[PDB]
Amino acid sequence: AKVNLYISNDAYEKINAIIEKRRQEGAREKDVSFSATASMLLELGLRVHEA
Amino acid sequence: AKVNLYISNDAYEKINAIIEKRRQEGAREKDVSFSATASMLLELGLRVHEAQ
Amino acid sequence: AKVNLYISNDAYEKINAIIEKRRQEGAREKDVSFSATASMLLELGLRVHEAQM
Amino acid sequence: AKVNLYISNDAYEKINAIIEKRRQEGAREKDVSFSATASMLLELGLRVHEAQM
Repeated sequence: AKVNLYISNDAYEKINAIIEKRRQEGAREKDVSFSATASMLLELGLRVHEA
Repeated sequence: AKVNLYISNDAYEKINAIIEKRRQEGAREKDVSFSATASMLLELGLRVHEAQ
Repeated sequence: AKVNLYISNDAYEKINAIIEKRRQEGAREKDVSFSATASMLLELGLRVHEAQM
Repeated sequence: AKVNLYISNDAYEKINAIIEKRRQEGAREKDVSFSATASMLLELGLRVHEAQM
């Protein structure tokens, strides 16, 4: 399914910092993405909520 | 910022179940939103990621 | 399964503070059990860790 | 501080699998013991619980 999220300025910067950190640790620019990262964080939120 | 995201059928269903539970607990449909629910779950997930 | 564990003083104090908060919210019995709360936290940490696997 | 926890058979099993996956991903024997992992998951769960707040 395709959904619109609306996130804070803070969350936007933090997700960008996650990606920058992965790159510094060796990920190629094309191997990481804002949207893949946001998916991973959405999944973490769902897991925590279900618990 | 708006983030348009493809999500799995699992997540879609799970977010829908959450909305449904809230409605069953008394929430008005007008104060309920897929987008709002998912957005808050992402903000939570970011805090959880920082906790790791 | 019953599990014996030594945790940090800081974690111990934090779990004690969670229980005292609940107590002030009118919680009783299992809702204020140290053991039961610690078990729920261990399960929570497990569900989280599983997301990266 | 010493704690006594009840955990489900399912939870207990999952901890073992963590142990195994670690010993296959840059870790050694004796280390990644059950307790160390359990304790790590409990303190994670505590930090996760502080994040829900």
